[PDB]
Amino acid sequence: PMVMWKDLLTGSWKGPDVLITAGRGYACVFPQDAESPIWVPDRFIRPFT
Amino acid sequence: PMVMWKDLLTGSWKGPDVLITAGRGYACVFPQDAESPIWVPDRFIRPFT
Amino acid sequence: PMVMWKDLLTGSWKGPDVLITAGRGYACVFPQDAESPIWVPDRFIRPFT
Amino acid sequence: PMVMWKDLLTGSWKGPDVLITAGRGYACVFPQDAESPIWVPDRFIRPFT
Amino acid sequence: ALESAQESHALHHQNAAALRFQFHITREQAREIVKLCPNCPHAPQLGVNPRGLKPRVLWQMDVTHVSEFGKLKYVHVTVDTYSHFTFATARTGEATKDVLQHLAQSFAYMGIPQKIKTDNAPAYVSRSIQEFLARWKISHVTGIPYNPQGQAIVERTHQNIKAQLNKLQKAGKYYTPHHLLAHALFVLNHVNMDNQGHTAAERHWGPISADPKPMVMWKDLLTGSWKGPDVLITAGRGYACVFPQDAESPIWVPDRFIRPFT
Amino acid sequence: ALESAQESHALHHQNAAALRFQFHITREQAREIVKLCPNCPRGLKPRVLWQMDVTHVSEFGKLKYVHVTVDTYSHFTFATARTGEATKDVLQHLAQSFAYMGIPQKIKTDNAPAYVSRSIQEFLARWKISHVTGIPYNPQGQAIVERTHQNIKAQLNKLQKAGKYYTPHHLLAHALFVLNHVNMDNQGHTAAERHWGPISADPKPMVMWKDLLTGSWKGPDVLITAGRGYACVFPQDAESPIWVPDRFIRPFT
Amino acid sequence: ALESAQESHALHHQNAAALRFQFHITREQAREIVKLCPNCPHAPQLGVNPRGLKPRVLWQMDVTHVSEFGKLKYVHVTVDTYSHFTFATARTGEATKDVLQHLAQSFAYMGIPQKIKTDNAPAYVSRSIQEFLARWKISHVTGIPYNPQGQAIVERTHQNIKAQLNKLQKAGKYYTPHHLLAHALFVLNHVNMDNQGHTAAERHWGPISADPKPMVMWKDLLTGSWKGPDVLITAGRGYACVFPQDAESPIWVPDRFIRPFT
Amino acid sequence: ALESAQESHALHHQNAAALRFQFHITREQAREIVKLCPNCPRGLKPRVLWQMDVTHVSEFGKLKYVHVTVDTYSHFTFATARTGEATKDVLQHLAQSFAYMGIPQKIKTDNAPAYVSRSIQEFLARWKISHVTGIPYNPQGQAIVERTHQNIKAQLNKLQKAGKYYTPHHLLAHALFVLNHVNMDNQGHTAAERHWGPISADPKPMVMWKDLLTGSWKGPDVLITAGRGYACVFPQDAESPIWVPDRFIRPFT
DNA sequence: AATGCCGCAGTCGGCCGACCT
DNA sequence: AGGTCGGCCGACTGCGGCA
DNA sequence: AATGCCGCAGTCGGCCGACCT
DNA sequence: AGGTCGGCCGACTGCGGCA
Ligand SMILES: [Zn+2]
Ligand SMILES: [Zn+2]
Ligand SMILES: [Zn+2]
Ligand SMILES: [Zn+2]
Repeated sequence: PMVMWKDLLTGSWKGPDVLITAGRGYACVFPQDAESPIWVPDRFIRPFT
Repeated sequence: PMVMWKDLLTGSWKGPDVLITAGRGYACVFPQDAESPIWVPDRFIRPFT
Repeated sequence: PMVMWKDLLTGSWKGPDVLITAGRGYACVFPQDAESPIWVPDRFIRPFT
Repeated sequence: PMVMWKDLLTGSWKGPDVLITAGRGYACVFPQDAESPIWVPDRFIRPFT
Repeated sequence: ALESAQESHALHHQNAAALRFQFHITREQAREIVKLCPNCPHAPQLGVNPRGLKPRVLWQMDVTHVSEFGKLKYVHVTVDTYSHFTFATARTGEATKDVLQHLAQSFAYMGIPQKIKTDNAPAYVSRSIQEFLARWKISHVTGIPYNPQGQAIVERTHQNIKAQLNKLQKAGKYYTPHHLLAHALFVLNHVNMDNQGHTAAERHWGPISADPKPMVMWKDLLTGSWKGPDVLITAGRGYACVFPQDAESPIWVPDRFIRPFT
Repeated sequence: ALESAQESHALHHQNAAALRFQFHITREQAREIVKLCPNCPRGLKPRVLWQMDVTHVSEFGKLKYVHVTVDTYSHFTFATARTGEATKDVLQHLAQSFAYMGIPQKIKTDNAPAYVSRSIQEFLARWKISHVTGIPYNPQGQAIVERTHQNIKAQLNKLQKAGKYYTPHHLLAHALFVLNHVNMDNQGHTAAERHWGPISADPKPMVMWKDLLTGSWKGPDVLITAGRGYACVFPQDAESPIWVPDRFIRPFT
Repeated sequence: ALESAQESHALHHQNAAALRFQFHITREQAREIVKLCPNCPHAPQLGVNPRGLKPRVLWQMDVTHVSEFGKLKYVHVTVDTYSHFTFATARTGEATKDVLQHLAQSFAYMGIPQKIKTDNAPAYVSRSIQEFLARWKISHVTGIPYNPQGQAIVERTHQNIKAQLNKLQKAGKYYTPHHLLAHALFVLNHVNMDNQGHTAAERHWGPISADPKPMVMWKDLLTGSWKGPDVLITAGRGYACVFPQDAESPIWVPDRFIRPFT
Repeated sequence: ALESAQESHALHHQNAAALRFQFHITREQAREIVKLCPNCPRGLKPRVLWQMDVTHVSEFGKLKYVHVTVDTYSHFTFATARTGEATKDVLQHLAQSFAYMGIPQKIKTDNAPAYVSRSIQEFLARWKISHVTGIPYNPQGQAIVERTHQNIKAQLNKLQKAGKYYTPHHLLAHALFVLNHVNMDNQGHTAAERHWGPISADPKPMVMWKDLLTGSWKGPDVLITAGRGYACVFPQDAESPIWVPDRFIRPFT
């Protein structure tokens, strides 16, 4: 599965990207483009496709 | 798992079929129909009965 | 003009007496009692009857 | 009558000051310290005394 | 007594609630104690930005900064406040002639108002603008300096235009900045339909129509009292308009001052 | 009143119809105002078939390529003083005409490359606009563009007595404004009005309004509402509705 | 059909409402058409910052910048998330020893938690801090980097502290910055009373006076379904907590996911 | 378990009572833990009468002027290592004691100028604190401060085996923490606890908790709620309440 | 001298169609 | 033929963020 | 690797006291 | 003695702005 997601740090809107997990106020995204998993608030996650 | 969902595009109940995951009130439905995964709003989910 | 107001400090109706002005739901009550003008919430105003 | 009032331009909170008028979303404050009348919106006015 | 409540308040600036329990006083007594505190500095809906009663009455105008096009960022925007009919011109500045360019175009695009409201920029204050207004016979409101809400209709419109431009730019390439902009304007007034099934253009120049309205009680903040009841002209998200037989002019207030009369 | 009729005539030079409908001028008097001026000698639905053409306003000399789109129904004229006859110049004009006029069902152009391009055909497909080839030239289509070009130029000529424009676009836009929003037909309607098409079987009542400031009936004006012995009418040039004791109102039929 | 609705949407990015009327489709169909727009882009209440279930469980800590005192602007702040019991230390920096100073003081002032949450600053990440946590046996949460809401309790507290310091400074002169601060802390926990008639200190060290609670339906966003009904533990402005027999741990959610069961 | 009892003893050096109440240690064993350690040899309401005193902790030498305030009820000790005995030093200390302890009904000091100042008297009026003049010396009041100073110093001496403090304040604060929040009396209560005064006729039921992970009874623990055949109890060191089948719960009396 | 707004996309309640009784 | 239920659709609402 | 908050000060509805019937 | 009304008070809500 995949999602869209806001870059909490710079504010730039990112995605679509590799959805790893989510729930209870959080989400995890992780492309192999990234060095490590993207751990963000679920308020910035949109249900891509 | 095998859950049925209202076809967001026609209204017909589809499945029950391969649900991949869920979160934030959505259900990422995605069987072998590679055309698109579908995050279906939870209210339209009716698990295999 | 001569209007009566609930004593915001004791609850007793005071006056009717010299109202200077009003606006935004308040009534600036101010007779010769130089101790303080009083913007009384409109709901506590009862004009001379 | 007198009121407190926020400096719309710099954001500094001003007052207490000379109330000239008010109503329908607007107000006027005008000390002789000022060159001309202070025309501000009701939303920044507090019922001083 | 209250004197000691005030004393304690002056000393520690004690919470009104605490004062109630400590001094065995009412909430309202406690509220006055803290209200009279000059050292103790809340902003609920109060005013409202009014609008025209029919198309071509009151327009609102301001500019923005669409950095995407460099110098062309100076987009001039005019909106019919009644119908929310929008118009924009990507100029390369804010010169008198850029204002006038936009205006000329807006006269062809929108038509002609009875009055127009702008901000307090010199671009509108200038005698040359006032001259133009005198020639075309249009009233000019500048609003309160530094209060962006005087231009709230066009600012909200700017959000819409911006978003529209973003979507459309992502959708493909355009020959010019104006090609994109025109596409957006087209959509905003002729494609984008409201919840009544009508377009902005349609509202701007549609058939004269009106629906019957109920009487409501109307609170006048200058008297602190409920007046009427009388037939409400209109309303929308957060606002309402009424014009009584005994009133001098139409009354625009927030809709929280409306109490539907039985 | 007619002093200001003359004033606005000097400013825009609108026709006799517009002058008299606004100021209640004797048709003859309105014509007098005009002749004394130093520069003043289809289907059933709008947005269906548009007539396209391009001219050469030498007065500009650079923007002379004025692209023109005319609603064959209302005769509404939209024009863009372009720098050439490229397919992109056409498309740019077209995009602008969408903003001003909207999207038609079909458009009639000539057979120039400026319209032929498949990229344009693509756009026509995108906007579901059927193309009329312009091959069947005749006095109807010709009169549409001929009258249009003459009318445009006439207004532009009128504005040569007030050459206070910075660009050709300031000039043209002003002209187009008058042409579509100021000048009136014999029924008092404008080209824009007709183009828009709000004119239909309007069920709203109109009343004669005794303007008590004059002691006489004006209008008829569209009535908005009524109650408690007064009627709320909203006149053309009024800024707001006016409550008037019912006895001074005359339901107009 | 929907194909042409999508076509037009792709072309102009037409309003879902407009699509409904233009193509004679349902709202939800129109909504999906616009939802699938890759070039098109709302943030309702979703997450919630949870808190301790009793005093001395979860604390929250961060710093602020009270520029009034120059170097002393580095005020370290710790709050008991259960009782909202606050503590602050005006230090001249964010060194290990300044963090520690505050901590030492907060151990004497507040006591000791099971766990504490800070932001992701190096001032807390440092091994030496991690050592202190090992010495004192306290769990450490850092939250998501750059998301200020992870420290929302103390940030909200900072507003209160700031305001308290302001009104007290207006009230007179103080011997030291600490004189002022201590006065503020005094008020915040021992003077300022809540709407239940209790002080923050009182709540912090008061005995667990538990009240009986009703059963509610609880929506789990990971299943998209209503569960229970079961007894709600607590709630407040915008939030709620429930802990079912079949649950692994206490559940903190926004109170819009609560539906009181009859 | 006792290994960590010993660990925390090394860290804080809490008394035998604290050790055994937390770890369920034989009183004798708890005393053994203590003796083997290299540095371990009123009215009815709190916040009423406080005992004030100042000492000279030469170990600091600059902050040696430790101002001390003791709740005569709970024997809670608050202290501020000041740089002198000025009236402002006293007031600064006092302000800090308000934050930690609160405001009393009266405070007993000696007759030093450090307390005499009318500015202090003013402050006492502001806070309605009656002043006990402390003119006579009395073994009772003397024992309060004597025991206090000895206890403070004892803890400070204990912490000399782990002199890893940046300031005297880091050291003292740590000491005070242990003195008021860690050490327990014969009933398992702390000075802070007593100072606070939450202890009263607590109507809440406690239950024995069969901790099924061990298969044994723990507590008794304060019961929070119950339903559907399970009870929700929340133990001292538990992070959260625990649902346990009623049959494994014993209403404790 | 005048004064916040409105689209998004969820969410609730009601009206009507279909189907069970 | 009347009653029960789903669903189908309008109506209304928290939210952010333009200056 | 976890997740907005809560005081201000208005505003509404309800409960109870006083006084009229 | 019961009914009507004021008022007296708790409870709930839009708002802003902390980072
Ligand atoms: Zn105060
Ligand atoms: Zn003329
Ligand atoms: Zn789109
Ligand atoms: Zn020891």
